[PDB]
Amino acid sequence: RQLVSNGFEVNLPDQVEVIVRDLPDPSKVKEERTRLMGYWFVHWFDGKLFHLRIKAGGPNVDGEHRAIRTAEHPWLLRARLDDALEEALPKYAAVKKRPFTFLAQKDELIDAAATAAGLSHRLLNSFKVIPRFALSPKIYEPVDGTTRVGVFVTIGMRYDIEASLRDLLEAGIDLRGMYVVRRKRQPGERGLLGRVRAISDDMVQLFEETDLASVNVNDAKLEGSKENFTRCLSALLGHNYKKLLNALDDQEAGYRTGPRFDDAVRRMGEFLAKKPIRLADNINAQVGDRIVFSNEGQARNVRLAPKVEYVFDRTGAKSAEYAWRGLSQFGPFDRPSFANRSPRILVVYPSSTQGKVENFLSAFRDGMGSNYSGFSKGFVDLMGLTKVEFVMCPVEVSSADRNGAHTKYNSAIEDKLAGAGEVHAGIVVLFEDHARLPDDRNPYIHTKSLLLTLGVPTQQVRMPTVLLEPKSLQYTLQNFSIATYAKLNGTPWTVNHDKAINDELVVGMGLAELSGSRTEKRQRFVGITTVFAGDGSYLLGNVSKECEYEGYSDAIRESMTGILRELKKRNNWRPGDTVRVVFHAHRPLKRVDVASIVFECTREIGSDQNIQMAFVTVSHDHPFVLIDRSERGLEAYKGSTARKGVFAPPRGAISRVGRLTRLLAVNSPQLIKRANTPLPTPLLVSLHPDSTFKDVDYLAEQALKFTSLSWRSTLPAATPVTIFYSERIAELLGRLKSIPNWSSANLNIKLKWSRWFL
RNA sequence: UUACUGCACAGGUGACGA
DNA sequence: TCGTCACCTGTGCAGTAAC
Ligand SMILES: C[As](C)(=O)[O-]
Ligand SMILES: C[As](C)(=O)[O-]
Ligand SMILES: C[As](C)(=O)[O-]
Ligand SMILES: [Mg+2]
Ligand SMILES: [Mg+2]
Ligand SMILES: [Mg+2]
Ligand SMILES: [Mg+2]
Ligand SMILES: [Mg+2]
Ligand SMILES: [Mg+2]
Repeated sequence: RQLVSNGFEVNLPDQVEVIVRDLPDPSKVKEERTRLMGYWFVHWFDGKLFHLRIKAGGPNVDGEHRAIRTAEHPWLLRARLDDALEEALPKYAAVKKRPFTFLAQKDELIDAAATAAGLSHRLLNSFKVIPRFALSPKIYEPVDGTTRVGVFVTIGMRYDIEASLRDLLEAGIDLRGMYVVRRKRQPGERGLLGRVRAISDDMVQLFEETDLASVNVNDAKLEGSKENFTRCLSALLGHNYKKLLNALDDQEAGYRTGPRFDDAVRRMGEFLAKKPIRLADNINAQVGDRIVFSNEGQARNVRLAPKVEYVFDRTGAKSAEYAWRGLSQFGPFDRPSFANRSPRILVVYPSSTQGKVENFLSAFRDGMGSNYSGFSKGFVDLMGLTKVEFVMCPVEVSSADRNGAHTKYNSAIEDKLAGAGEVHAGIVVLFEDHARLPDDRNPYIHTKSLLLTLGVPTQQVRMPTVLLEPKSLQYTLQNFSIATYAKLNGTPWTVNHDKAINDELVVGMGLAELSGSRTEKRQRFVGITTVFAGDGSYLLGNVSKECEYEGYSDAIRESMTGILRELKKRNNWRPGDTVRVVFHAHRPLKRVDVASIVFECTREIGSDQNIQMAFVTVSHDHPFVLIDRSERGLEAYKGSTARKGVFAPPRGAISRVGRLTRLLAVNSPQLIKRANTPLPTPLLVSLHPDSTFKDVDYLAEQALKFTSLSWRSTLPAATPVTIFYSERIAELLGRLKSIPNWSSANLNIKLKWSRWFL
C-alpha cells in the first residue's frame, strides 16, 4: 500500500507578511541582501524583490505590503527554509548551502574500520571518511492542486586526505601523477591545481597545471579520490589494505543500507523536530511526520507497473521475464529473418596472446558446456546461426609499446583485409596497458575508426577479460554475444508494448564531453536515438551519424520531421489517426525549442491526424529516495544470514511527487548486487510543462521498458536506451572526429542497420 | 574497451526569469 | 551582466552477473 520517503512534512504558517519592491535589474540584489542582513530575509523573483522581516530593528524598507499565502506561493518560505535550517543547526558548519550540507560531528569511518579490522599506521589518522548529510526543502503535491513543503534528508560520505604531501613522500608513496587540490577554497576559485611531477623544497612541481605550474606544499593536498586513497593506503598497508576497504565498506553500509538509512533519516527528523524552526522572530516552522506516497484517501500517489516482458517473436507468444532466460530458450527476435547465417569475423590480437585468444574464441563460438550453464551453447547455437568463420589477424606488438601500438594494429588489419575478401565484423583484443592511452595513439579508437570506415563493426575486448575465470567468463560472453549479434544487424529481443494509438515515436538525445585531460576544456557532442512502437513491441530505429553540439535543437527537429514523414508514407495513416511523439534527455528542453519542435511536427503531419507530444527529462542525482518497509530483501547469496536490498521498492514502482513528476524504482532486490549495496535511488521522471501529452505515469513506465531494451547487456541499463545509446554514439563519434583517416561514409551504408555503437 | 552496480572526487553546467 | 533552483558529465576502483 505504501512507499515511505526520506522526507518530513514542514508545518508552515498559512500566511506570511512581506514587503515588495519592483526591481527589474537583479544585480542590485546582492548588495541589498547585505545591507538588510540579519534583519530581513530577501528574495528576488519575477522582477520583484520580496522582504520578510526576520528580526525587529532597522534598517527600514520602503515598499508595498502584501500577505503571501503559503498554499499559493510556497517558493518564498521554501527559500527562507534553506537559511533557517542552517540557523537551526548552529553546531554544524555548512560545507555547502542550498541545500544545507554538513558533516557528522564525531563519526569518522576510517578510524572505525581500522579498529574493526585490527589495522593501524601512523598516517591512518590523516585519511578521513566522514558521513555527510544534506537537508533539501522541496515543494511537492500531496494531491493535485495542493502544494506543500517537505525537508528531504540525504547522506553521502566525504573522503579527504589531509596528510601533508611532505609526510606522504616519506615513505614511500610515489606521488607522481597524482592529482592535487587547493587546501583552502577561496570564494569562487578552482580547487583543482594539476598533477604532481616532483616535489623539491617547499614547492610542488605540477604538470597538467590548471593555473600556475607550481604551488606551495602547504597550500595543496591530494584530492580525496578513490584512486588516491587506494594508491596511498595500499602503499602504506600492503597486504592488509584489502582488510581496510572491506571494513570501510561495512562501516558505510551502516549508513547507506535500507533499514540503516531509514533509521538515520528517522533520527534526523527527531533532531529537527525537537524545537521549532525560526522563520522569523514571530514565525515558527515545525518538522512533522515522514512524508509517504500512498493511495489514501483523496491521494493517488503510488502504483506498480507490471513486469517488463522481454519478447522473442512477433506473435508475442515467446516472452520471458529475463533477457537471458528468454534468449536461451527461444533464440533471438529476428531468428527467422536474419540474413547472415555464416558471419566471417576478423580477429585482431597481439601475436603473443594467440593461445589465450583461441581459448576465448572457442568458448565464445562453441560454448563452455554444461559445467558453465550460463554460457553452454555458444554464439552459433545461441543465435541460431549455421557457423562462424574467424580470419585470424595476429599483430606483432607488445604491451610495453606505448607509442606505436595503434600503427601496428592498423597496418596488420590493412594487410590482412587486402587479401581476405569480405568480413562482416571484427573482434579486437587489447592489452590493458594500451586501453587508456591518449587517443592519438590508442589502438581501441584507431582500430574502431579504421574498421568502421570500412563498414566493419567491432566488438573489442581487453586481455584481463579474455583471461577471466570461467564463472565470470560465462556472463561476459552473454553480453559479448548479444552486442556482437546486434553489431551484425541482429535484434536479440524487444519489450512488450500494446497498441494504444496508431503510431508512436520516441527520440532521445545524449551528451558526451570530451577532452584529452582534466586541464583541457571539454568539447560537447550529441547523439540521437529513435524507437518506434511496433506490432506488440518496441523497435529500435535508426541512429545519428553526425554529432555536433551546436544547433542540436535543429537536429532534433529535423530527425523528428524526417521520421514522421517516412512513418506516414510507410503506414499510410487514416484521417483521425493519432500519432504520439516522445522526447527523452537527461536535461529539459527550452520552451522555445519545444514550441518550434511542436510547430514543425504538427505542420509536417498536417491536419488529417491528431498529434500528441511529450518532452521528458530523466534525472538520476536528485534528493528523493523510496523506502519499502514491507520488503525484507533476499539472501546475499544462497543461502546466508546477510540480506541484500532490504527495504528496496520493487522495480516498476512509480510514485507521484507532483503533477509533472514521478519517481520510478528500477533496482529491485533481485538486481541489487550485495548485502552492502546501498538502498537504491529511483529515477526522477519530469514532463515538460509545454507538453501536449500529459500522462507522466505512462511516460515513466515507458522509460522503464526502454531500460530493458539495451543490447550492451543481459541486465537492464541505468537509463532508457533512447538516452543511453545516444551517449555511447556521441562519445564514439566525438572521439572519431579527431582520428586521422576517419570517415563516417559507411555509417548509413554498410552500417545502417548495425548496432555499431554498443 | 563484456557489462551491471556502487561510490568517490573533480569539473562545472542546464533550465526559468527580469 | 544578473537571481534562483537544480543537477549534469568525466574518471577511477571494486564487487558481481535478475532464476
Ligand atoms: C503498490 As507498492 C507500495 O508495493 O509499489
Ligand atoms: C547527530 As544528527 C546531525 O544525525 O541529528
Ligand atoms: C574458434 As578456433 C580459431 O579455435 O578454430
Ligand atoms: Mg546544533
Ligand atoms: Mg548507528
Ligand atoms: Mg547457453
Ligand atoms: Mg594485459
Ligand atoms: Mg480530440
Ligand atoms: Mg560495447
